[PDB]
Amino acid sequence: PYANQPTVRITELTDENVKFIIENTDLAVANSIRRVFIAEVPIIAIDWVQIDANSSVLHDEFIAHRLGLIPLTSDDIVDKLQYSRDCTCEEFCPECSVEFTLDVRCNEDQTRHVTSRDLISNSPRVIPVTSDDILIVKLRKGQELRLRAYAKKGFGKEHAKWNPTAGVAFEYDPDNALRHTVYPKPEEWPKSEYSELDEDESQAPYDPNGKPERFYYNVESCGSLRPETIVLSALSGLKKKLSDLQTQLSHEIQSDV
Amino acid sequence: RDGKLAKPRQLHNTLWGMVCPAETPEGHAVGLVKNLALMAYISVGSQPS
Amino acid sequence: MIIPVRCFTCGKIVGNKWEAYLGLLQAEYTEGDALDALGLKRYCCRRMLLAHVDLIEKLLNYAP
Amino acid sequence: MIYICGECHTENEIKSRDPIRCRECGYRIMYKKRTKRLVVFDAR
Amino acid sequence: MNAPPAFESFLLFEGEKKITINKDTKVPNACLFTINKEDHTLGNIIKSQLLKDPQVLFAGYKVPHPLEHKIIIRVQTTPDYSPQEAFTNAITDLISELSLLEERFRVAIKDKQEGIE
Amino acid sequence: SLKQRLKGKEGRVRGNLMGKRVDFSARTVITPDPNLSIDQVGVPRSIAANMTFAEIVTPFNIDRLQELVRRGNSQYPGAKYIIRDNGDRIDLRFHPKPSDLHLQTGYKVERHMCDGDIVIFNRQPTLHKMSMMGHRVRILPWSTFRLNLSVTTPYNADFDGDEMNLHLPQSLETRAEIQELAMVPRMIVTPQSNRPVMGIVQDTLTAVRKFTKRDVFLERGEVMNLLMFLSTWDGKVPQPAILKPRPLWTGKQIFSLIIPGHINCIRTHSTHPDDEDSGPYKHISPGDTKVVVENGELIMGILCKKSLGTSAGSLVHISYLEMGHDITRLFYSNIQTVINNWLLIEGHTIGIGDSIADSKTYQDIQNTIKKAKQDVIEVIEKAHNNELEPTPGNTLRQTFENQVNRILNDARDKTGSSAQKSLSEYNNFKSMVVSGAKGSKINISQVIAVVGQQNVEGKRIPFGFKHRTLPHFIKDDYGPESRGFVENSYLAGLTPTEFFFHAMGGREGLIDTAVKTAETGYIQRRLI
Amino acid sequence: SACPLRTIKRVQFGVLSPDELKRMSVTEGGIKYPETTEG
Amino acid sequence: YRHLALLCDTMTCRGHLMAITRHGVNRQDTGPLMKCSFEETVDVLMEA
Amino acid sequence: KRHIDQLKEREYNNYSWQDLVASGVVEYIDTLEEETVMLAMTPDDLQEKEVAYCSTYTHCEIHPSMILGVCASIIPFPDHNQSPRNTYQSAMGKQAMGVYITNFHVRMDTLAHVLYYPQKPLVTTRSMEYLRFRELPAGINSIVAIASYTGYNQEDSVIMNRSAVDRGFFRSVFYRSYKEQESKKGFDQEEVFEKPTRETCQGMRHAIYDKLDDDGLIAPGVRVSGDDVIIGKTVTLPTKRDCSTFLRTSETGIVDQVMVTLNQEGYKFCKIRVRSVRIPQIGDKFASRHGQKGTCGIQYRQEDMPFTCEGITPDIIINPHAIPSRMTIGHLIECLQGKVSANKGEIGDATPFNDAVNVQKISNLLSDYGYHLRGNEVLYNGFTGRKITSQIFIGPTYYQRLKHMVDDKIHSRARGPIQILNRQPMEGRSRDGGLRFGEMERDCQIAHGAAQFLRERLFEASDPYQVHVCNLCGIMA
Ligand SMILES: [Mg+2]
Ligand SMILES: [Zn+2]
Ligand SMILES: [Zn+2]
Ligand SMILES: [Zn+2]
Ligand SMILES: [Zn+2]
Repeated sequence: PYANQPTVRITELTDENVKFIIENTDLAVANSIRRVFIAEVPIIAIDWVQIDANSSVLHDEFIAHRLGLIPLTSDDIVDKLQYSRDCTCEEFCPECSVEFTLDVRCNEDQTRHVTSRDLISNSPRVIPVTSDDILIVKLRKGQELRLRAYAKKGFGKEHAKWNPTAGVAFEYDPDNALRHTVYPKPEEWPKSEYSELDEDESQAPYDPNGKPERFYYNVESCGSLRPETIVLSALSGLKKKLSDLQTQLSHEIQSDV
Repeated sequence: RDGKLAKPRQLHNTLWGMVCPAETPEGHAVGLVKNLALMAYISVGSQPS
Repeated sequence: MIIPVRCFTCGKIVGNKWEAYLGLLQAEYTEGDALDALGLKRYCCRRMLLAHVDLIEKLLNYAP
Repeated sequence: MIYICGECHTENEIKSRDPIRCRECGYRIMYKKRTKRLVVFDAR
Repeated sequence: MNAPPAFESFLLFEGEKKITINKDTKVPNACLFTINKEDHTLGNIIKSQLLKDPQVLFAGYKVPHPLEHKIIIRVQTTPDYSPQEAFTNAITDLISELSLLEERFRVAIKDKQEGIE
Repeated sequence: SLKQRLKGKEGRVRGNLMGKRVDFSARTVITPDPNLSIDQVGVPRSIAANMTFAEIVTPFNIDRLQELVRRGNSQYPGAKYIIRDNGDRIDLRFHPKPSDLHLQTGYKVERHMCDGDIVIFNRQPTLHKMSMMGHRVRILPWSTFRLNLSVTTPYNADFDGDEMNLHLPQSLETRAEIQELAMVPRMIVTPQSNRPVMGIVQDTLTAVRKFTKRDVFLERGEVMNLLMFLSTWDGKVPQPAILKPRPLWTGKQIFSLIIPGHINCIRTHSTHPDDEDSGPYKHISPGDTKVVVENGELIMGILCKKSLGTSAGSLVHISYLEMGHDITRLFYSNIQTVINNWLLIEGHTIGIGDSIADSKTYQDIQNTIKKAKQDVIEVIEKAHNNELEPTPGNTLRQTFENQVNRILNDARDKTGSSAQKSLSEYNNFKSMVVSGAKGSKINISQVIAVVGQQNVEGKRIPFGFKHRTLPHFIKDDYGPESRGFVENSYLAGLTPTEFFFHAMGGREGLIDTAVKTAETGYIQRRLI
Repeated sequence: SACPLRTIKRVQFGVLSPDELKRMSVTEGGIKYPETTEG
Repeated sequence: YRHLALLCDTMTCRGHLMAITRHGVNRQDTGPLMKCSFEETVDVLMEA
Repeated sequence: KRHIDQLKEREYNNYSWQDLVASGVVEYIDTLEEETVMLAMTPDDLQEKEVAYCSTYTHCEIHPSMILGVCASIIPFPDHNQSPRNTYQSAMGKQAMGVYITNFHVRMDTLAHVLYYPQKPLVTTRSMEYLRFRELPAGINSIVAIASYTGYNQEDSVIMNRSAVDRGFFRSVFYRSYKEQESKKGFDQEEVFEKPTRETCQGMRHAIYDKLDDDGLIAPGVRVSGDDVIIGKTVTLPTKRDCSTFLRTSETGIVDQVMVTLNQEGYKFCKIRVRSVRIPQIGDKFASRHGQKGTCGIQYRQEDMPFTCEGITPDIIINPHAIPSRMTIGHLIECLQGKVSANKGEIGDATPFNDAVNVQKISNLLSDYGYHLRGNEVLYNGFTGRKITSQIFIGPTYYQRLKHMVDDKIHSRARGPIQILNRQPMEGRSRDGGLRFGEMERDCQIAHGAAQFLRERLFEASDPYQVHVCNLCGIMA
């Protein structure tokens, strides 16, 4: 009637993906942390744009949208920023925001690319991912653009611009030892990357008293957080949800009298 | 646009290669408006002199 | 009209790979090899570049 | 207020109840200049 | 505006309370918890833990409507045990499992500061 | 002139006396919702915050109503008028200070439409009295009407850009009348043909057939998860059918909890071999047929459209005749919810592996078609050498076309049976055809074996060109392929000349439907 | 308002005589001038 | 069956075959305010 | 052959179609003349000496694929579909959003739709290079799976990925223009653009007239919502009685640009364009290239859609029951052919009577692409991570976004404005009048036996009234 002792084992580690393996756990826990890499990891992104002069080809709400999806370096200072709805300041302050600024004017005849190298911030900790360049708009001789933006903090249930990860692979039981899925003709199916079968076999023999273990992960990253702090910030975020719900519960069955 | 006579609405075989056989609207104007095929060319006229 | 900044399905960043893609097709590469030299290996992220029509280069012909 | 010609893009203040023509271009299609009160958007 | 804002899915209002207890009157030793502003991420993590208790007879959960944010959990235990007991004993076993896995992970990433090979 | 002022349709006698334009009505799109009872409807919050209902003030509801009138037109559950005894209709989205307003016995508040109200819901053309049933309101976030699926059969609806109207009774006599007369659980059986109009539909039907097979065993966790969705469960877990390694329950053992009361019924499944009642195993049924529901529990048999659909003597019909109109509602709802929440474990699909066959089948179909063409050539040549003898009441050309039709139909049918014969138990076409959810046996053979023979005006493709059908055949060609016989399948694709004849057949089949609607509508209006 | 309320049970047709036409009309003597307003 | 019986009974009730048509409904012992709802209001009501 | 190797050089040779007719190798053939002719469909196959059909062929066709119109020659493999299906799409690709003309910035059209990210097909017919469908395309190649997932894609519906809509999938814009013209209808009755002030003008309502400038027009850039005034036009009274133009209800646009000039008879007039962005939601209508229209049922996030063994979630999920009844097998080959084209790097060919690719040849290639030849794949469940017992048919296809959106079809009435003469419900400024209670609806209620509801809908819900009647006589009093 108690918990398990899971064991982790990392296989790869780059600046854009992690491959690891979690043995000796339950399927519901190995999935509930697959949905947290996506939804509930906080990150910085632009959420307030105001345009002073836009004489380009794209209308105002086109450029205000291509800006929010630019990823900003959210490595270390996400833990020091309040949610703008919790902070005791006014609409904006340097405790819950970061201000950007763009101002470009095309004068030569050759066309001009307005990349993300033009987003100039005030805090040297949060800059777009440049240390190529994302394209925002192209300008012709006689056109210009200038605006001001603030970058708040949130996670991926608000909007899909706040999630920190590209595709998150996940799979278990590379051979149908459990027959969770049923092949009609088990010979036409390619063998999985993690399989341990022979070259002339299709499935492992069925065993009825089995249970799914040894889940395989592969977490990529878009560029904001390192691929190994996406995981550490997820487990530390899921733990703090249960730990807060246990407060509300004991506060209920205590006020029962 | 509402006459129930079918013979001005059904597909003639002579329409081979000069009017598209599949493209037509539904409703009450079935087979009354038609679009012409890709290489079909309409003549302009000349003098028999 | 302009290359999207993120693949619609994965979320992988694509908006910085359009000029490099034209540069590889420029020399001799086939579309199948240029997409592999960039690191697009899922067929949802290859559809992004393979089927993109660039209309922004034709709206820059009208004087402002 | 202030209007923008449709051909030469030279701003020229047109007074109330006055003919609609440019200057230095002689043109009869005018576009009103963008406002100066500011509106804010969401990247969402 | 006929579309709800995005923060309504996780942000609690002023009058609402996150958890609510009601006793089921059809069978003895049954209870019915109603967590508010929640979804499958938390609903499923609990049910799997209750079934691992050898003193729990029933355990399940449902999201009554996918367009509202609320789940329901039903528990039934043996006559010498309390549903409120089995519930809180489940949570403290998840926390003891996650905090353990975090230690074993942070060790594995610094197990290759320079590299094992 | 004056007699000109009161003309017929759109005059003053036929356009504004019996047919007019009303208020307290709304209109928008409909979308499915399997989580609603068959007597509920889903209303957006922008429509509900617009239509009102006048509620008389009595000392039983004075506090609630003055609370509602505190918040007006800003909060949703509010009010927007107060009608006092004098007829004074004051407007409260503006009154400077609301707190001075003190409701009094006899006054009449104009409430906002809340949950639990009663409405009337109809679809575009109203043909029979089932095209306007009384639903019950339940308010949901987004902006479409939401209603259950088993009720789409009476309305004859489908969710590809359809629309439906609702009207809100304002009087209490009108509300009461609908509640005890035209509510949707009261119109399950129709007096037109004395049989149910609402049955289980496509999706749930395919899954119900698979859920009640002889070999469907459930573990403990899954049984608990399924029982969580029963609204009429007493609270006891039945003893499993197999009590050793793990307790395993069966599909029929869980379905026996949905069936209400203690009803009795005997039906058959759509694959019952007619030669089974003859020999032994009449009460054993190796194929698990002959549904038997004894004392309110499924003992044996697979469920399908013959036993759950809208037909006479079905299970829903018997449950309506014996138990009443308020238990069949729960029957429908429980079936739907339980079967959907098992289907997301079992899954269902359709691909192209389910549209392909073994090589032998391809080899055999070609042979039958080659022989069919040989017979048509013999008949034609024999007729030219004048060796055919007309039958009584037939001309030589009519009897030659009789020989030709006979041969063509027979060839097509034999091929179709061969194609039908080669399928597997895992096939997904056979899974929708057998359970009766969607499709027919002919579509299987048309997809796999042979499209068949086209025909316009009920006869073979005519010689549109002079003595030809297309400018690519020779003159007076009477063969099978030259006059409409498509010998390919939809998987192997058609050749151009066959694609044209198929288009012709489709076109005539498309015109007839366009005529039928207007014709039938007008004749019914006259008769009524 | 002070008066009661009641149903209809029968509708009888017929032509009306010039007698009641003159007796129940509202503009005594009759309308004489083809012009409606003057100032 | 009741529907067929009722229809074919009300269709042959007045002795002769009156079609359910324009001038088949035009003839019965019906009121004046029903024949005014069918395309000849003024003349039949002047008769009335 | 001498005519071909010098016809592939028209760019710097000045040899073209006209020099081909004038050399006696092609010829125009009328319909009447087409009854005295003997045609062959294809040279290499019908003009070979054998025991032959005919031997006196007089003409030959160029390609038998030129018997189709313009809207029907964008369908891949139409020689595989049932006939009525090809009729529906040809009347349905005429209302698919795309980019309609390159200079859409200048034209102040009314009701213009424009897609953000159009894409050209991955499976093309060879007769699309001549009608410019790869320079002004209308659609996006989406990854479609044919499976039953949770019941929200029954009866012609689709489930679609929510976190792909957030990356630009099928996003579009929507423009609309309004005209106003100042006019001198009389010697004294004269109109003029100006900002109406409350104490001078009189026939105003309760609108906020602060957005208007001194001219009487709104500067571009502001965010005009429903029931705002945009043009202030005052009429002089024989003092000043103002008119104006208000928006429709529920626009929430942004004023794009304002133009001022002189129309034909010389009266000053202005045009105003309003911009509004439309994100796909759960009422919108989507259609394939083979006559399968359908609305959107629900939107799941990426953490909930079913995935493959390398993390490829589908963008759209459609019901398998749509195929067997209408027999669109051309829909099942272009998603098999499309999966080979993305893995090899070419662009496929779907010319109808070329019929070059056998499905199996394409199918085999997919296993070669490590994506099972059956077009089938093994999908995992997204909620519980378990495998799905069946294998799901998945691949890329080309979908279009039709014009019928749900923001335009919702309306409601509850005690709204009525008319003046007959006191019957009338439409108001909020676009929303009542729904007609026709004759056939008056009969379902009679058969139901509901006498109160039939009275409410016709008398209490439409023009109630009271009169006074005498007792001895039956005349009003
Ligand atoms: Mg429909
Ligand atoms: Zn701040
Ligand atoms: Zn991707
Ligand atoms: Zn000028
Ligand atoms: Zn009197």
